[PDB]
Amino acid sequence: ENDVRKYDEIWSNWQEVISKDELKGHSPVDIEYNDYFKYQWWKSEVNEKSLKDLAMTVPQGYHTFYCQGSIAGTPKGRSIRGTIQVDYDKCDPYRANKFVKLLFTDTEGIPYTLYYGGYNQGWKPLKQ
Amino acid sequence: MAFNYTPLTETQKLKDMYPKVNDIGNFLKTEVNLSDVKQISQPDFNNILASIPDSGNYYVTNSKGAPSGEATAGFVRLDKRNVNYYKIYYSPYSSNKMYIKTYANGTVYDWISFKLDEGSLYNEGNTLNVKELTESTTQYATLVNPPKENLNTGWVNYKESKNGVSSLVEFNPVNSTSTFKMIRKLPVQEQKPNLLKDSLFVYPETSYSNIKTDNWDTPPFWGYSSNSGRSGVRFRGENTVQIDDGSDTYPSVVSNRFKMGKELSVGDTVTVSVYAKINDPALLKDNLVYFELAGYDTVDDTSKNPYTGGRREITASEITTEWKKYSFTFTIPENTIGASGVKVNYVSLLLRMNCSSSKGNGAVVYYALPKLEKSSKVTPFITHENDVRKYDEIWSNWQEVISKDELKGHSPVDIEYNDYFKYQWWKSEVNEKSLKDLAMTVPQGYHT
Amino acid sequence: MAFNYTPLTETQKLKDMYPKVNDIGNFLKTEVNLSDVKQISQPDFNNILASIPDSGNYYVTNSKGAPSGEATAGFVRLDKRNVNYYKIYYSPYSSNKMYIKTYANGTVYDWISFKLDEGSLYNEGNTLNVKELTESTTQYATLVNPPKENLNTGWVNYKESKNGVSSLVEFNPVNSTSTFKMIRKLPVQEQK
Amino acid sequence: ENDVRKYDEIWSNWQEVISKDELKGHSPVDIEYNDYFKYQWWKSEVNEKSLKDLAMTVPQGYHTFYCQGSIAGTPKGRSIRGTIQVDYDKCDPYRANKFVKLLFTDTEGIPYTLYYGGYNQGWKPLKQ
Amino acid sequence: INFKGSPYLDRFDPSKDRTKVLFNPDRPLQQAELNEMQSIDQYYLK
Amino acid sequence: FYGHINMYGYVTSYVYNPGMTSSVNQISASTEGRGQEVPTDYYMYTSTKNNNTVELSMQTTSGVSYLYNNFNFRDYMSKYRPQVDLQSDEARRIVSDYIKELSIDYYLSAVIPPDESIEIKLQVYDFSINRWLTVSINNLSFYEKNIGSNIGYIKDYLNSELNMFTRLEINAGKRDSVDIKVNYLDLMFYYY
Repeated sequence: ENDVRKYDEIWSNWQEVISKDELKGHSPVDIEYNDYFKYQWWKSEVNEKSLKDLAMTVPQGYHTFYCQGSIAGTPKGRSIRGTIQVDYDKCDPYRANKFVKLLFTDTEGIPYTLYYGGYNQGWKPLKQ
Repeated sequence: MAFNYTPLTETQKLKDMYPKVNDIGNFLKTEVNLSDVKQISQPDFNNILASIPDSGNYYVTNSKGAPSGEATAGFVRLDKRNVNYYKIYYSPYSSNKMYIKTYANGTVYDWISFKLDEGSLYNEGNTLNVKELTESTTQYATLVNPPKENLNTGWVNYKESKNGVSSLVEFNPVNSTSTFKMIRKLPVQEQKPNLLKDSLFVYPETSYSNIKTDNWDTPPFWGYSSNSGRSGVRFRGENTVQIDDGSDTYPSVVSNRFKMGKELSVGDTVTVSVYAKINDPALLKDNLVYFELAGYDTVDDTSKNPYTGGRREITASEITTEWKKYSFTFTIPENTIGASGVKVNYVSLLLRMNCSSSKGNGAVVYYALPKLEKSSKVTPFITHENDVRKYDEIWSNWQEVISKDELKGHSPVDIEYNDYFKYQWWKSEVNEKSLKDLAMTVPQGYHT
Repeated sequence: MAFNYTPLTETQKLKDMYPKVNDIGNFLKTEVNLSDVKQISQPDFNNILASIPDSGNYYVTNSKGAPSGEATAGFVRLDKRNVNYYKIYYSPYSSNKMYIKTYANGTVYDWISFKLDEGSLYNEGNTLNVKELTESTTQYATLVNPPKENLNTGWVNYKESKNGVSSLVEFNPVNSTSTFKMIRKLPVQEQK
Repeated sequence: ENDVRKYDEIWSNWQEVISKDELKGHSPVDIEYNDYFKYQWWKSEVNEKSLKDLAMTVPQGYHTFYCQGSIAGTPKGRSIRGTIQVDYDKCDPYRANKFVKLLFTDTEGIPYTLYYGGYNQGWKPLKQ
Repeated sequence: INFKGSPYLDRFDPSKDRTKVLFNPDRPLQQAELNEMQSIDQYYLK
Repeated sequence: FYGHINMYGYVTSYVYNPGMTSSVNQISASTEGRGQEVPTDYYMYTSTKNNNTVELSMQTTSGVSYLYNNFNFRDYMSKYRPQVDLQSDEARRIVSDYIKELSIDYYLSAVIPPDESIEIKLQVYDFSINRWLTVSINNLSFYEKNIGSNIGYIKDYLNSELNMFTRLEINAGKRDSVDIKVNYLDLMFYYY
């Protein structure tokens, strides 16, 4: 009767169903625009943020991204394709420290990583 | 029948009063407060006043123009103001049902039945063909044509449009969380089969050499030249092919042959139809976009695909960036046309681009949903009945729709908990298991 | 009207009988087995006995207090037990509808129709606001307020709450592998 | 009435619900086939298409895949498992060019990258 | 009620002071005129 | 001279939609026993600027409905401008090339107060691609109003029969049926 995840055989639990906007929340890609990158960063659309600043904008979860090679901090001035993961320490965005991860590739097929760690440790720089 | 009285006088004798006392008495006896309702033979309900002129209650036989699905005999009432203003009430002998029709000054309100009070409960345990139901419904029922054979019983909701232009099925199996839907997109009509197996292009690709056979039993039924294949572009949800203007003079997607005397013959009329579009009308130049039945004297014939006359031709002004329906019908001739002249004994469908005029311009032409049929006209697209994927212009497929708990099965993150990790291992929460231990506990899928 | 009579006797001469024979046959010509139901002009359904005092079958013209959203001309049946107890049944000239109203010891059970089954089929091709007229409806209908401009025609199901607080709409376009749903969150009003 | 994000206090916005074939389009995994690879390939079933040629047909978005090691252009001839990322130029799949990126691992746990530029720039060299 | 509608047609004009009706002989007749005759009278009477 | 074809017209809340080859009457035979002819009042009072306004009812959903007005320019040549070439599909264009910027003018008023008001739109069926072209929009009260406009070169609206069909978005507010007042009917261009 008190259990933390119920079940019954005469009934069912309530099965939820959702809208495409709510799914466009959970999705790693823009499902309204032919599955494009969930984050796309062209130099005319970023309001003069660096690659590292653009990364701090992203919300908790996993998202695909693209970033243009004239934006500050990008490798060899090339554009990059990648993925970004974000969380807050114990899922508390009010009181807890943020973490961010990016894995991405330039235009030559070369692999790169960039990562952000909570509790004063902040930014840890670019790995090729 | 109405009465028709005229008075008597004091000087008249008893001999003069008897005829009138009888007229009154016979009228009362044969007309007034009858025990059974009168019986009426051969009434047309649309001209009922010819058989039932007077306002009263009746029983009818051998009638014409009764309601949809009801007996030619039953109880009838008539209420009438005059010949241009009246009401017919029909209750068939064999049912509690009651139907009404009303005439008003050169306008008619045709047959309809009153509804019977049945509380709130829904019917159950029926076995329904939702492609033949003529009536909308809601029930706990089994389906004759279920979306998957195991998903055959559950809650159903069917809707049918007032002239049969369309219908919609919704379905929720008891043994599933999922909703299903299916729509009759077109009115009930002729739709000849499609003779072309794999018109949604799901079998493996192959060389156009391997399709020099009349075998329609074993895939792959479509062969590919240089510069043709299955596209990464989809139309209306389904797969497509593309033809690319590369190094081949005649890049083609080519069907297996049809032997004359099997599905097709010389002197059979046939129809072929397709959707097509181009990446850019400025890149086609003097090339041609076309599809055709090519004709061959033997099943193995190494000739360069002789023309039968069975073709549709499309130009750089007449193709567009918008998907447009193209077709041809023809009579299968005795001999081929243009630059070969050979007999017709076998044929094949080719979806083509003619790159005689120019090559490598970067013209990409898509083709979708090809049909071949024995018909004087295009009839609506269908797959072949024994393709492992179906599509139809009269009906949708079944479409599955899922719950968030099933999506939380699929998803790389906990979608009910704000996209946080699908697994989260903390030292106080793993009963001292290592990373190599913990990782073995994770199920199939892609997880954060 | 009920017939009115007074019996003859053996001593009454032939001269006394012929008037009685005349009365009987006139009533049979004017009240009994009429081809057309008796017409009554400008009756009031709130007081119907003052224009239709007898049980029987009638056509009413130009009446008052007819059912809400109906014609004033149509067929009437009246069934009566006394001035405290009767039933009125009304069928408008311009439809197959039938309405009932029962009078009971000064209480009135007011007009409601017996429901026609319009088929289980549903009405089709009408073009709708999302904020439509005063009743729930299901239609294979078209939207002035679609989810997307090119999706405007298909199966619609509209619901309305008894106090006008909320409504629910489901839609399924003919040209789409999708469903759409909508809700009214506020009573409908002057919004600037 | 004309704004690019709509809201009303009197009515909800229209909630679109989609089918599982469309949702399978959007997912990184084959949700019709128990979360198995979003692409699977077997050599006998591929018309002598290489790994490059089967990477080219994949639609826009982000996906899991499997390729059998007898398929051509697989690294050192090993089967591979990994992830694939796809974009059309300016997001127009009906006229434009296609860009493809693979990050993947063979049967020994070794990580490799492979990349395809659109406008026939083609394959950038195999990196281990 | 309105007799300017069909068939009665009543094409009388009080604002013109249409003053008399001048009927024409042995005639297949638009009864259209006739409401309009009493209409001519009805303006000046009214 | 000027464009002058004046009295076809039609009413339905429902729809029909042809190719560029349907003639004047096809608004009637298509609309399923769910449409109406414009009457003798509309046919005759609206012929020129005057003061005996038409008033007519309009079948509607939640106030919305469609008023369709209609003429064929094959009548204009034959009955008014005899010299003009009639006999090819080019007639749509060549008549328009002569006509320049045609206007439709059409004066009406609503059956509501001088301050109470409604929302309405012009549509013309595009006789080049067969889509409903909404290119003027209006609001109204008890005051007389033109809801016609300049519609310009008619190459986009002459079908190859030389027929054209409009439809107008009739409105009433959140009310259960409607009535509308009309004064004029004129298809209007210059050439001299």
